[PDB]
Amino acid sequence: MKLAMIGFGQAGGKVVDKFVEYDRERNAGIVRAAVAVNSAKADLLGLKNIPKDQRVLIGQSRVKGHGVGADNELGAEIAEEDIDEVQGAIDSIPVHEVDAFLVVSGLGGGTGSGGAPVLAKHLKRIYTEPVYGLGILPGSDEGGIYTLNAARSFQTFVREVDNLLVFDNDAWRKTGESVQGGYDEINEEIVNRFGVLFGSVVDSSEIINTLAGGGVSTVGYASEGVTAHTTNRITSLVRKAALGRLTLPCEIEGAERALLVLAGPPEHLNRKGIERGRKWIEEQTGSMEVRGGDYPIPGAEKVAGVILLSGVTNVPRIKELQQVAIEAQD
Ligand SMILES: Nc1nc2c(ncn2[C@@H]2O[C@H](COP(=O)(O)OP(=O)(O)O)[C@@H](O)[C@H]2O)c(=O)[nH]1
Repeated sequence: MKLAMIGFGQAGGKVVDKFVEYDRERNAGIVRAAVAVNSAKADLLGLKNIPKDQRVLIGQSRVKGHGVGADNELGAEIAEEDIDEVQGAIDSIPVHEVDAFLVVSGLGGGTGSGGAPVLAKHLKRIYTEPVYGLGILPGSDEGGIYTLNAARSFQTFVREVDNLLVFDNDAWRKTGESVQGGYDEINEEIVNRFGVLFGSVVDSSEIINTLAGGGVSTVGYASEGVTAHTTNRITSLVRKAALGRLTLPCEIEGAERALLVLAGPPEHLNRKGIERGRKWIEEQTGSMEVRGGDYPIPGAEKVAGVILLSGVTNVPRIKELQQVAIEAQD
């Protein structure tokens, strides 16, 4: 699937940057365009893979290149005031050549938290391709203000995209490590999962149709190196992905639609594993629709299974954020 990726804020920027590197290393053809938007000048300079002409500094009149800290209200205001700066950069993207936009951002801060939903709304207003969000939730160790920002940002972001894919840092914390060291490993985990998803063969239509019901999505993932053997290995990965740690933890029962993706060398893929996998996923989810296919990749030394679950509900983490936002209103 061909994406226009826009990273918003420091986290969104680093994730999109890594996505570009991943896509390039594997010749995956995923990141057709990459743009980074920030109010902190130093953050944009630190990027490695996003073209300098696609790094947009906004809010100069308000924060003079110094960021908005964790003031997401100000983040939303600068995104609204300076949306034409962002559009300036987007105008260089060959939009006719993309299947969808993806707006990537941490929700706990200020620039991305406030600006990502503003951008998503702007994009849906002028383009007709789907606009998805990838929202990254904060660690519970960061502090109450970051949780509150995320709660408020989530409420708005989910309403402005066609679907909000979620990755929760709190479920993926790396304990013994430095903050930045933790983010480097987390960003690898993020890109390996969504990179496999966006990479009979699964086409973009199947992804778009899986996401079309809107709301929140979560991704399961398992991988391993290296006819019954093939089938059983596949069904095992499917189980490991469904029961393993999700990008956003939740009960998978009640998901609206599911998509199974198997990626690997053709000789270690077959139809039977995928068909059994789809039935098993339906048993575990009760999903309305369960699609499944593969990404044949010659020369690959790993097989990876990804399950995309769209329209998940009764998610404790989401119910927490809603409660957090509601209390702060009152
Ligand atoms: N996965 C990931 N999350 C990050 C990273 N950096 C920051 N975060 C998370 O993103 C939130 C916003 O931080 P940041 O993007 O720097 O703030 P912003 O630039 O004001 O939007 C933080 O509260 C963290 O939860 C990163 O490199 N990777």
